[PDB]
Amino acid sequence: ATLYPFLYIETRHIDLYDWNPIWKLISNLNSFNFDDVDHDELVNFLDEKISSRKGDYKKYIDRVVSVIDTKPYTYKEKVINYIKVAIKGDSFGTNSNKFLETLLHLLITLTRTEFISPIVYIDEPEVGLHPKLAESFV
Amino acid sequence: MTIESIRVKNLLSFDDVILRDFRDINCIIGRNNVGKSNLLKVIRYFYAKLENKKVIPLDFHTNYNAVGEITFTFDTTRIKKIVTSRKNNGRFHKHIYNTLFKSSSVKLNFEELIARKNSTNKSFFSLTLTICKDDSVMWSVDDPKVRSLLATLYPFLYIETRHIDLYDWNPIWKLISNLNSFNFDDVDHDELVNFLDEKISSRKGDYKKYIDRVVSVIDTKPYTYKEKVINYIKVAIKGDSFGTNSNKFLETLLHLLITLTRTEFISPIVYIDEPEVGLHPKLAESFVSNLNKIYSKFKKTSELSGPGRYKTPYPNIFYSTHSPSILKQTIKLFGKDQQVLHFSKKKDGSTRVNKINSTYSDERFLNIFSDNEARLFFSEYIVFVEGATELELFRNLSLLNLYPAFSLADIYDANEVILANINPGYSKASIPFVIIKDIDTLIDYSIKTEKFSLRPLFEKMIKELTKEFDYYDTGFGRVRKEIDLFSDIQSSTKKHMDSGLFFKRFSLHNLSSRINKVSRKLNRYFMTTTIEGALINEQSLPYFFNWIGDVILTQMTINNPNPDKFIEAMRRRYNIKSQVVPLFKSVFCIGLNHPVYSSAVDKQALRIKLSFLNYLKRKVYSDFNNEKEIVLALRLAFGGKTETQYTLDKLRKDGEAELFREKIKNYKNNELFFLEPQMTKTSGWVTTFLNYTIEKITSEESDDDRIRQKLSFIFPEIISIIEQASSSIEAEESSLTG
Amino acid sequence: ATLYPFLYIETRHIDLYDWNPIWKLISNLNSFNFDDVDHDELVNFLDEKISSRKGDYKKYIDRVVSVIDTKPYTYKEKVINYIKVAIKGDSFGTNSNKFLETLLHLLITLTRTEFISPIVYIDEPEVGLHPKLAESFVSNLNKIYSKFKKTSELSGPGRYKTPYPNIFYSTHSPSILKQTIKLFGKDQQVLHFSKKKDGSTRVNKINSTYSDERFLNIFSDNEARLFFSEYIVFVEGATELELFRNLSLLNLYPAFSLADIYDANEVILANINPGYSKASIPFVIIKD
Amino acid sequence: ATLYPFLYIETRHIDLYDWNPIWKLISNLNSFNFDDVDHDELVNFLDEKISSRKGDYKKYIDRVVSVIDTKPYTYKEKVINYIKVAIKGDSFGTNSNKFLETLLHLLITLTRTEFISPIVYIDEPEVGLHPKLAESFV
Amino acid sequence: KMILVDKVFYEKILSVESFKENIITQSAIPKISNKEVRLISSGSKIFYAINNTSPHSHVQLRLNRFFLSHIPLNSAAKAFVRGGSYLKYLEPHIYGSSYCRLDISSFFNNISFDDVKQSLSPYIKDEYLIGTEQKLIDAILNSVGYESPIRKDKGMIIPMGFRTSPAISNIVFRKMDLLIQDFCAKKGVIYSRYADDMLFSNPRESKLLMSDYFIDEISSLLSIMGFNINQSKYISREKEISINGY
DNA sequence: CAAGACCAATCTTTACACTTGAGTATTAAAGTTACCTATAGCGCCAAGTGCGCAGTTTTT
DNA sequence: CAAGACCAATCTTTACACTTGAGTATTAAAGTTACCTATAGCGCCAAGTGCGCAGTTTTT
DNA sequence: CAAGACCAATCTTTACACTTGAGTATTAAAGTTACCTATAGCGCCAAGTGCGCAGTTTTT
Repeated sequence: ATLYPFLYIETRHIDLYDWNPIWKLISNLNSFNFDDVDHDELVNFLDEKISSRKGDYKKYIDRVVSVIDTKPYTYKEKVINYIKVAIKGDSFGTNSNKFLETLLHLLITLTRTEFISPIVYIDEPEVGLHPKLAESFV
Repeated sequence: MTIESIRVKNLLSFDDVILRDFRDINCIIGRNNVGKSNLLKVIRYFYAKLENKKVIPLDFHTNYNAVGEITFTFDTTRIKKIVTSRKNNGRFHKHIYNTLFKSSSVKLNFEELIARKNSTNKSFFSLTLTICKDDSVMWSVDDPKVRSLLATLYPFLYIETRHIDLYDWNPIWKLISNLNSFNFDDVDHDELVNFLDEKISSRKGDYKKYIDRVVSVIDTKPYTYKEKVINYIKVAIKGDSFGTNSNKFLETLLHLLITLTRTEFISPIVYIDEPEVGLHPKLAESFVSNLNKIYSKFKKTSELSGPGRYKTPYPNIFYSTHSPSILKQTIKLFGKDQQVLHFSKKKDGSTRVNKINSTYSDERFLNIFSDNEARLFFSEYIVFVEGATELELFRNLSLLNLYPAFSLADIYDANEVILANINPGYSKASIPFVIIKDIDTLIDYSIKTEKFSLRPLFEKMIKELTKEFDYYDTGFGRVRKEIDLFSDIQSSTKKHMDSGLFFKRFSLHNLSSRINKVSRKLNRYFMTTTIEGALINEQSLPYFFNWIGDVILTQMTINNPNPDKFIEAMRRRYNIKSQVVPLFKSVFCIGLNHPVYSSAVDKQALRIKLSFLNYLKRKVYSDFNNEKEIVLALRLAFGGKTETQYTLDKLRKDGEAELFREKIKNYKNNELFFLEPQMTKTSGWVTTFLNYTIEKITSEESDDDRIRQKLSFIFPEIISIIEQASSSIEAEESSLTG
Repeated sequence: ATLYPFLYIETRHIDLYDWNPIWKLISNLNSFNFDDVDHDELVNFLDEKISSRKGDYKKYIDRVVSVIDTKPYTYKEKVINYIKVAIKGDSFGTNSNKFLETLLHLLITLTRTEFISPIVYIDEPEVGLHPKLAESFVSNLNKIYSKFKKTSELSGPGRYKTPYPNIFYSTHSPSILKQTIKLFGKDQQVLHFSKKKDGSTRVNKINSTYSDERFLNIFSDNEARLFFSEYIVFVEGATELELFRNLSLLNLYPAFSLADIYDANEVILANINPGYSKASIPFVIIKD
Repeated sequence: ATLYPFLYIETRHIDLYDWNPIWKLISNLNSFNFDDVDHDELVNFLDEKISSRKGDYKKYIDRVVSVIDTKPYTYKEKVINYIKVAIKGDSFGTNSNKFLETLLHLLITLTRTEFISPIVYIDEPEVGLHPKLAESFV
Repeated sequence: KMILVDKVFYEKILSVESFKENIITQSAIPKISNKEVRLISSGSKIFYAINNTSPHSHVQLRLNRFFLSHIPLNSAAKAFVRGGSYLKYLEPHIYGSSYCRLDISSFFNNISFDDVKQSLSPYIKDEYLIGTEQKLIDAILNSVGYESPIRKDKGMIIPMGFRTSPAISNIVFRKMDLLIQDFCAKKGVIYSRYADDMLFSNPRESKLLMSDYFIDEISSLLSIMGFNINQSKYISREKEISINGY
């Protein structure tokens, strides 16, 4: 299952505001080993840096954490946070076309360095598309 | 404070409603959606129009007006104290002054400016939204900057628990990123991206090369500031992920708000819709307890001081509940800092809002506050009483079956202090109620001096009713005449008969009628005789005797494991005629379990029972001269009072009615030995009495109206009270639902 | 499955405009055999009658049918059409209460002539209800239950001895429980769900039947609250309640804050206590 | 509004099991005046006829009505009940095509006798259709 | 539900015994004659007082109690209305920064009886009370109306001091209340009225209430039903106003 | 004598190493694990309150 | 003197008539409406309980 | 003569400063803005292809 993942994209019921599959895909495709990088070490490291005063951001976050009861971070959540924080943007008929096109671009670009070869099944890619738009998508 | 007042005129179900005196916790109770959801809709619409959102206008209550108005008064005293000071020369304080407080201080002169500064003043900002007949909207302040700034300073957060999303926590981030004011704008997102990718990179650039490849692949919108801050916070947090799930969601929401607002001057208003939905009662009580713990742990007063305690004003919390547990815990824990709002319906169907007194100066009442007391806040109609016997009577299932109107009235026993600090009159609440009390609480009769003396509560009632001693003339003269007669009650002396058991000429019923007529305006009804005196009346004596027959014929058993030899032996030893009393004492006894006896034993027991019944009837009709003496003896034997309002213990201590007392003692020790355990006030003889009586009369007649007529004849006074209460209930139900 | 149907009513996610379960219930409960009545014969019969001119309605309907491609009518659809056409009305917080109350009324009334005895499970009947509304819901259910009840005393046309459907409902409100106990007497059962040592579920039966009619009458919200208690401290006087409920004292001992203190007389303790009720709600009786 | 009604049919979000617009359309299009036919007279009439024993069906329905609290029947509900009871059937990619085709057939057939001339707007009729299916629809 | 008085309503609840003879004998109920009306003089004003012994007084009082009190009104009318008061008439203007006060000249004398009939017609059934001679609405108007012997030119007149004159004035003026309220609200001005005294307040910073345009527009609106503005009592001020002491 | 079917956990989830795009002989560190428990009627000892460690049936 | 802006309901929703497909002078029946109310402090009468019908301010 | 009603943008969204919890005289930096445009028939010039800069009606 890991080596040959299956990704199914339905265009009719596609969600132009729910991009969770994008993150679930990118965090898995390129194999970065963040397990060796301790989340304790990472938290101390990040709060060392992003703090306006060393600790001030840490005091604020510690107050929040004492207030908020949070589950332990899963590794996939960690990697998704990493990537989309480092990216210069989290947000993003033609909207569905852009969703699908960026999906395919991400897959093809990211799979070049990995030995994981996913299988992607698209259901009616042309739904709600002008004919020239479908031709341009291909 | 945060919001001084909210006023709605001619919108939805509101005719002209003004809400003010907002406390730290505001509990909204009443009949469902009689204006609760309408008030929520009004507030949501006002705050949506504040931020220039295109939302549909609200409907008019009546189309005979051209416009409907919503007026919000914001309390900007603290913000004025914030900005007018010299130290805070920041850009935000300067903008706040130029927007909210200028154009109101410019007009002032030097003297009035000094007077406003030096005095302990309170500053207000009133904003009115008017909806015209053609859907247009007009503001009393035409500057959109003012509206946006007011929206920022006093944000509105609405939490619905029914449709809450246990996996969508976006409001949490939208709340935390806004509440604590960190200025990440000065920190360049270009500088931040270079900075973060400098650090988190395994090799300086490797993470950057990967992210650059991604960015070249993915077409992304520019990051919004709120998205930036949310990313910041939840990355730095050690965790993004998180019935009881909804409770945890709400509790963490409130914890985040209360903790984070301490350092800011932004004072949000949070409205919760049914916080207790899907919660075990203990879970709701624990939710309120956790909220109060968070509230008080961050509270600084003249006593509690130190690092970690702030004097910042707390956010205003409304929550609309339907459960007595939430309300009970709020009242118990928050003391003087909460407010209870009651929503009802006017004559013309419009919504009516009242404030119910939930603050008690008696700490004992606060501690003893329980679920039953907090239930009365949801009552449609209250019948306050004085003893457990009243609760036994007015809650009788068989009796309330025949009177469905009275089934909507809650009967609660209230002590004088409890009634003093709970009653709706002192709480100025529109939950109609009647205080049922005996006439003995006003006048006490002395047989030795043959004189009435006045109780202090009667003097208090006179003082409350004599408000015309300080005012002009109108048609109240008859009330003054009645009060004069009440005054003359003191000096009058009245003679008694039979050593102080009956009144020669006087009818206490007339005085009771006069008292009830005078005091109906004070919502107190004075019953002529006690409940146990009302059940034992001359008209119901046959059925009472029938009841005794029942407790002899069916509720009695034989006190021996061998009925045959036992009944034969005591038939032999004790004569049926000359020794019926000891024979019945030895043979029969009251017992819940009725073991099966033989045919001969059953026949012998039946014959002895019939003989004893005939003997008891003969002796009852013989020893007592008249039926009135029988009624009086039965009333006293159960703890009642005479026409002179005297108990058996009172007579024993004083020493009057020796002959009657000895006769009653003889009857209880010889003939009524089996009914002695049921002679107590708490024995529950009322329930058995009423159940047997109603079942018997239902056997007698098969018509509901006729059965109500027979019950009215049998118990004129209790049924009169029930019928008056039912008529008032229907009148006030038409006041609400009609 | 046919003889003992199971009906589940959820009040939180109830649909105030989707009444399909009502029809699926009524068409099944009372056994009318419309199969013998031909749908061909019925169509000819109905179009014979309702026609303004004999055929005019039939011509219009025939044109429609030639236009519309329809599946053959199922029997349940036939019966639902029958019933709600013959009824004088198809359309109908308080809305959910009315939905549930009419559901129970339909079940209890219709099951009297049939040998089908359904089992109905209600999930949080009191959700979104004013306490008086929940009490009135239980009162209406009991009125429907007893009005159709025939015993050695109540007899006549309109009273049946048919067994009633079994009603489960899971509640979190003391009002529902108090009204049930007060109104149903010996005909109800209270089930308590807890957790074992190993985490498994444990089910117990709490005694809710009282032989003392006075206790049934005086039964109030406070007494019915004890059924939800984690731990009970039965006491004897008001002074004990004053002490053990002191807010300042319970501030320093958060563990004791989960125990409910209730004053119980000897008779009340005799007919309420968990030991005689064999219930796993731990309690302590404090006496001098 | 009455003389020139507007009907909007969206095929993407079409509901293959909700046919309420069909009834709302047919009950309105052909002008039958059932107001002159009393619903009291109609109820007595129908329960006179469909009763196995005259009254038996009526007794059952009266018991139901005493049990069920019903709103008064609206005229449109009355007409819909009439029509789909008299019809020999209430129930009915290709499913959406059949929905749309029967909609158009009903409109064109029923409007011939009336002076009401509706305007019908269809949003992407070909969505989820094989090309031959769309050609056959036209 | 809108109130509707019909023949049975008049016979049972309203007439009771005051006009039993006129209703059993099928004789027309007559006008309020000059014998039943006394004329008091208060300054330049003349007040009309009806004798209590006349049946007209009884039917008028019961008309106030049971019929006129049920017809809906406009919320800007704060006078002679259940729960209205002068303080409630002044209250909505605390939010205003400029104030204007206008008066209507001879409010009750200028109320045309035709307007009264048109206003009360929808709330009274269109029946014949007495055979085919007199209508129910005309009989009720006979109860409420009067002809002043001083001024016979106007015929039917609503006089001050009667039982029913204030409420009838409010009902007939509800039309102008609605019109003026709509105009002022579209201009952003808070408007309220107590009898004939109209108070407007502008909360914004503007000279609208001081211009002649506002007076011209209010006069134009009042002209629809024939009223006039008393120019001697017209007041306009900024930042404070002393209205009759308040 | 003689045999196919020889528990379910054991902490869990993720994941390239070498010199930046192709590659012909065998698991694991790490973040969280992530929190557990002495001693229940009997005996010792202060010496009668408080603390420490002579059944049935079934397998047989 | 003189005028544009002259309430909102009034029961509501639906709808062909004439001889079966086209047509050149003016609303309505009907199902539901769909349910309403006498008489509130004062006077008459049984004769002191119970039943029937001499203010302020503002407009003025 | 004389006046209420004196556009809509102008980049946009967010936001405390001072010494860590209370405070009595007046906006803004910053990230993104975030991307724009010369010159349309006529004249100059290579010399007839290619490059650079004598209407109607209405207001009047």
